[PDB]
Amino acid sequence: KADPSHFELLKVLGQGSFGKVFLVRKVTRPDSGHLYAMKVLILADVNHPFVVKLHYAFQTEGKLYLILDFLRGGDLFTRLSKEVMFTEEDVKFYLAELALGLDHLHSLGIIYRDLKPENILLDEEGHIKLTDFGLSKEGTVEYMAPEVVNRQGHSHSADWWSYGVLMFEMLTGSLPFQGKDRKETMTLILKAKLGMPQFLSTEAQSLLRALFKRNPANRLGSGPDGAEEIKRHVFYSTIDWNKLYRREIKPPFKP
Ligand SMILES: Nc1ncnc2c1ncn2[C@@H]1O[C@H](COP(=O)(O)OP(=O)(O)CP(=O)(O)O)[C@@H](O)[C@H]1O
Ligand SMILES: [Mg+2]
Repeated sequence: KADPSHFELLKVLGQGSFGKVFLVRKVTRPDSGHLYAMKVLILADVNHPFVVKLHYAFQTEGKLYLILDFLRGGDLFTRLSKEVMFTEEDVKFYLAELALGLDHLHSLGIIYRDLKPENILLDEEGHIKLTDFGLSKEGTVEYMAPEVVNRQGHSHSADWWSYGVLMFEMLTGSLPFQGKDRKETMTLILKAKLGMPQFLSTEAQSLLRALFKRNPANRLGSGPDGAEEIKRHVFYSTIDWNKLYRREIKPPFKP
């Protein structure tokens, strides 16, 4: 049965505001030799095509180990940093898959508080995998929804706002609301004052305005059909969700 000695450390992939992550290799059968991402430290075991998979979970005194998929494709922030902005084609694909994974987490009563390009990883194929979720009861200020800035609540709706921020950042290379310091940024989010860059298609602009509604109740995704509201938006017209789910759609970018 399970034990940290069953995994040899290869490299310290990194560390966040909630632990450290290592690239490990299991030395015990039946998956001996297999590479995994080990995190050392709230529902953590989710099964979905676009949500990172938890393979093992054990507690070594003082800390809890989490063995997850090792995603080789890096993160969206890193790729954004290099490309400075994605084409709408690429954005539509990444956001479509994120929509499915996000809606699924929601069904499980999970709020994706830390939604941002940094937490969206790509596998060797190019399909995304959401990571660092699991919070049911609760960061990067630029991605905070207005009801969250004003501590007026934090529901599934807040995730759709953040989803809109991610779309804007991937399409323009810039954040929609940002000031000189955290305080100015929070104040800018509250006004929900937004200039639409002119190179954005009318479909993209429409989806963005629907997502950036100050009131969580009028924001796209706030029922009745919930997530279906967004999946049925004209921006995703050319998207076949069935095949997307089956990872049938060929990703724009490959690593
Ligand atoms: N399953 C996985 N496969 C490959 N890399 C992973 C991974 N889980 C995390 N990482 C990577 O590990 C390093 C740090 O992850 P980490 O979760 O601590 O911070 P982050 O950059 O993702 C900020 P945050 O703390 O907000 O999540 C990052 O380079 C991240 O891309
Ligand atoms: Mg992460």
